[PDB]
Amino acid sequence: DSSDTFPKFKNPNPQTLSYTLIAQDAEIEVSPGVRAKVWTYNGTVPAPTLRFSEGDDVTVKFVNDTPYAHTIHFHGTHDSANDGVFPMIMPGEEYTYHFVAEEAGLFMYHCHAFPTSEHVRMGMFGTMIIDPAIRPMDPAREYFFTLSEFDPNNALEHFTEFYPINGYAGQYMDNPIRVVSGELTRFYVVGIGGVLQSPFHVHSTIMKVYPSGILWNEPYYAQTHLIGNGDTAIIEATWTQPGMYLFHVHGIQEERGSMAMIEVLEDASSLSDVQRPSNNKGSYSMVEWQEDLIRTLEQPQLISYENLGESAAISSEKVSADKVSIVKDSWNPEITESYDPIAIQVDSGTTVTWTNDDSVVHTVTDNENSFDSGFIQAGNTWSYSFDNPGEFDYICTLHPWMKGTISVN
Amino acid sequence: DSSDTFPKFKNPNPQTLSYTLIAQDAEIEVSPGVRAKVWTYNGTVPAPTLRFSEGDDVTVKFVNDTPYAHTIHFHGTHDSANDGVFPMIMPGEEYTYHFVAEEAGLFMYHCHAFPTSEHVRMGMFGTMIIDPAIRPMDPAREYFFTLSEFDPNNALEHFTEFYPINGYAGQYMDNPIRVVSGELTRFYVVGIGGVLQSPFHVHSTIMKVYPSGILWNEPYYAQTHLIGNGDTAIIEATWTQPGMYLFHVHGIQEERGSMAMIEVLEDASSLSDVQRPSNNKGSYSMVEWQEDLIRTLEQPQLISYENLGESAAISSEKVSADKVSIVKDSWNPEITESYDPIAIQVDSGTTVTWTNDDSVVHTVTDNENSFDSGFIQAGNTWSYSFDNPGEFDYICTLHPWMKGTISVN
Amino acid sequence: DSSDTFPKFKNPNPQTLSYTLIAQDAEIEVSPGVRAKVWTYNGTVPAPTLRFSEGDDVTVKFVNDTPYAHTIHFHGTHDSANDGVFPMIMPGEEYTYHFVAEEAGLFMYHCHAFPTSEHVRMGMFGTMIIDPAIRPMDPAREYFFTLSEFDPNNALEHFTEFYPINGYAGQYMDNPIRVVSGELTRFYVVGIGGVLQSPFHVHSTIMKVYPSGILWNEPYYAQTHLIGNGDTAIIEATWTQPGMYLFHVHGIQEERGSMAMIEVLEDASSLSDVQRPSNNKGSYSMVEWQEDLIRTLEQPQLISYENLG
Ligand SMILES: [Cu+2]
Ligand SMILES: [Cu+2]
Ligand SMILES: [Cu+2]
Ligand SMILES: [Cu+2]
Ligand SMILES: [Cu+2]
Ligand SMILES: [Cu+2]
Ligand SMILES: [Cu+2]
Ligand SMILES: [Cu+2]
Ligand SMILES: [Cu+2]
Ligand SMILES: [Cu+2]
Ligand SMILES: [Cu+2]
Ligand SMILES: [Cu+2]
Ligand SMILES: [Cu+2]
Ligand SMILES: [Cu+2]
Repeated sequence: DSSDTFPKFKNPNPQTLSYTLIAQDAEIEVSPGVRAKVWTYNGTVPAPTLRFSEGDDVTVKFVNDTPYAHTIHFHGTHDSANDGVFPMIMPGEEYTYHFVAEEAGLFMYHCHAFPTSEHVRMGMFGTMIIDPAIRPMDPAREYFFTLSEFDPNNALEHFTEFYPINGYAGQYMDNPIRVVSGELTRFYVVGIGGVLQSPFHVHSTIMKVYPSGILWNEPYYAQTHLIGNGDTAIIEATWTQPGMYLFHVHGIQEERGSMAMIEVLEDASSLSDVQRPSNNKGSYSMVEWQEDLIRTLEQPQLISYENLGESAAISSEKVSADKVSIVKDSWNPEITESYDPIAIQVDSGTTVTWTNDDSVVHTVTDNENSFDSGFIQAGNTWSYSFDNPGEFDYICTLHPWMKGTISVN
Repeated sequence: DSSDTFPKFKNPNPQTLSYTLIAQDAEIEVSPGVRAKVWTYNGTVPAPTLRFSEGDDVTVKFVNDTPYAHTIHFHGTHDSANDGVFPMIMPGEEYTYHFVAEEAGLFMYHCHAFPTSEHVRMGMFGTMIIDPAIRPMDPAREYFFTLSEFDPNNALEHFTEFYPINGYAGQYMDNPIRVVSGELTRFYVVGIGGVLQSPFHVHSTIMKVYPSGILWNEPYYAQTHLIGNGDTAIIEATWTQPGMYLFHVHGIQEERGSMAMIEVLEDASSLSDVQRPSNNKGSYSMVEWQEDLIRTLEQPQLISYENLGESAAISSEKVSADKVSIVKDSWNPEITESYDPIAIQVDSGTTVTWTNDDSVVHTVTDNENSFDSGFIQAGNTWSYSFDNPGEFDYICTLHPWMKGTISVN
Repeated sequence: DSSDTFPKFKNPNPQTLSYTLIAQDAEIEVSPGVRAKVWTYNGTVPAPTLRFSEGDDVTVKFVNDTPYAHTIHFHGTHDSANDGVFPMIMPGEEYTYHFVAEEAGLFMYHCHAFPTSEHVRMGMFGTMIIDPAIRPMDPAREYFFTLSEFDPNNALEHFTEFYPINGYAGQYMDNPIRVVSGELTRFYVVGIGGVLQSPFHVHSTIMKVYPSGILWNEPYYAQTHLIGNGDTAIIEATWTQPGMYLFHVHGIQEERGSMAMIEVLEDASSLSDVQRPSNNKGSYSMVEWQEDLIRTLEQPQLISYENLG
């Protein structure tokens, strides 16, 4: 078989679960003395760890409380309506994701609005642990770790100032990850950068690794395991000699917040009040301790907005033209007119042509919703013949500040 | 029946080995016409390949003959006292690492002083081959290769001028790696860069690869195998047609030193005097040939130091204050005022607070051992109440040139 | 022999096949409204996908129609005269690469003249599919994809302007990759950049992956599969619910043209005239549709030289 694989299995006792995740802007500490603006689910980076069992029925209420468009994209098997691309969730709006957990493993979830690197770099990612139904994982002390890239001064910097483990740079140096001599330990590790890959390395012991976080796989033994961005790994290890050790991504990341200290204790006694019974029956979850510490260190200051979705009326003078530019840098809200001419007039029967002069995809979408371009790729055009008189107000469904009008005579 | 693996096995005839490694500064040639300053073990980059068997008793006497702090961190299973993080080895001091080789495989050793990227970029890395005790690997001609990043003008540059195989860029273009038609060949490959990963590719044949250099694993077949930084791979291949071939990291690395010629010979006769009987019984090691050539090409000019004792901080003035800054960039020894103020005066009962205003971890540590901060992360603070009059000389255990004094009356 | 491996197997019915590839300089569209100079085999980037069966006697006639020296280096087993490092093929010249296909699997070919990274960056790379002799891969709809790095202003820029799938950035956004609900789909994916690696990710389903494109291996299951430069992967997936999904390299690549739409259809009938019977007996190749679209979008204009010596 394996004896170490967990084949896909029909859960005889599925449960029905629900979560509420809110897209929220905040100011958090990301390093000692470094406060930065972030885009979150529920106020921390990373977002909450979701944990349930293979076969469970899961519903996530998603609320957008920001002036950007956002989604939730979950890794793993589901259908198009629940894949987090279609539709974009607009400021002030809500969406319900729903799925039966089709397979066990370690997955992630993150925003899929455009440009996606910007939304992930600002903080919109989290961990999703799906426990196997055929049998529980071996009894272990369990921790989770996101590996990310963060720069407080330029979100999209190729090389970021920080490569935090769980959002706050260096947190596990002052607050070591505690393990118990001779006790199996399991790390749920999520790679979620955009540029460099992550060689995940732990000192002084050999890792057992499920590749891609998929429990159907035979695991393998590693001193270092390369986790690609958008991949995960379930890792088990045992330390047998009390003392201090390290784990870290192996590379320049380890000087920039991707390093953690491991404290090997002689027994589990000092942990009995901090650990929690795991959804893997017989295991000991430290995830609650971790998320408590993430919130303590980050000290989030939530930002609340009034009149989300409301915007002034276009009052620009109408131009007789059949060609419209989608303006360069429109993915920045600071560009106050995103189409040019923002208001056009044409005769009945006229084909109007939009050119995307930005470097990011945009759309042209009637909100009375009589026409819709879909994605218009950077540099490409989209055309439509207007055969019905009236005024049509249109938007970009990716960037809610983006609007225009066309008057057909 | 998984007869392609080498199970962990209690060696019935362990040997006792003792090695001596000395941290030594040097200038070496790293490419034709390019001399550069390096930090070494025993005068070459890479450091000497250590090779022994699973279960052997291994002692490594380490001597620091430089004005920096250094360690040796070994990959593989050992305890905290032998993990090469605690303690730092100060200038002119020595430490005896000792461990029983707990598992077979291909490992690595390198300095773990801080920032580690700088010590590895400067050249403090080597290879450690631990041969299986259950049975020898298949008889083969054996070579080792480190894949590193080196820039002679800015050690920490993201994209380095060179990506040498075994330290000296392009050495195997003029000195081909010789293999024998029909004879199994085994490459011990170590990935030890810090920024980019290494897709290791050999021409004209398909490799058998033990992932992560762990012989407990079933191997797999690859045309290219991605080696993460801090990871290794044991690779086996057989060329059957005499003539000239190539191997290299597949990427921009290949034009910057990461390319090697392979000469497939009709028979082994011309290698009989350079090869050596391998610690894998029945195999033929070419490692000695490689390390002779590394030294011949690098032409190391070593720098010895005899007086590396600590001595006290040098200051012209003393300030009556109870706050001290750990100054930005003090991890560079050119910055001469590492603590500000260097020398302070306080009354007994005063609590002194240090703030790490650098981007690197630092410590504040008495030369005796009255007080010690441990790691102080960038932007964090550490305080100590001095209740008894006296004179105190403190340093950073990570960066020995950082020195200050405290006068308590 | 695991039911999912394809061991080496002497083809009982080998064929002798031949291709002609011409090094040609060209101007192509690499993105909407972006024309760039490229170095190609046969006028497009990527070069033609070569496909044959394990055990076949393969001959590739390489003709150099540029003022620069070029080669073709194939991944896989062959001898030194057929390895594309020596000799250089000079302008005007022809060189016949010849080999028996020794291993099934997914390989690549590309120029190996100095500096190789520059030649690959300029476009001189393609895909080589070698179908297994022991038995066909499972019946599936088949597509190929190269993952590359392209900058029209500085061929050796570290971070390139584009990271296209099959050469033209974003083409599968306007022309989705069509799959059929419940039908096995197989992706032949080639990693051929030079700086960053490629975490290949498909929305809404779990990948069955043959590491390194080598069919001797037992496959494994992945949500994302890291493909190193110079490596390949054979990937199988099934989508059961109709609608639109995505796949892409997971990273900054996906903002720069590494992005494709997957349209899951309930019936195949609109694909009947587009698909071709595969060299994997029982499968349906969409490779020809892909290469028609590449040429349609790139609109190549050759740079024809007179001297060549
Ligand atoms: Cu978002
Ligand atoms: Cu280590
Ligand atoms: Cu993702
Ligand atoms: Cu380390
Ligand atoms: Cu838009
Ligand atoms: Cu050092
Ligand atoms: Cu090759
Ligand atoms: Cu290491
Ligand atoms: Cu090559
Ligand atoms: Cu220091
Ligand atoms: Cu070429
Ligand atoms: Cu996804
Ligand atoms: Cu290649
Ligand atoms: Cu996606």
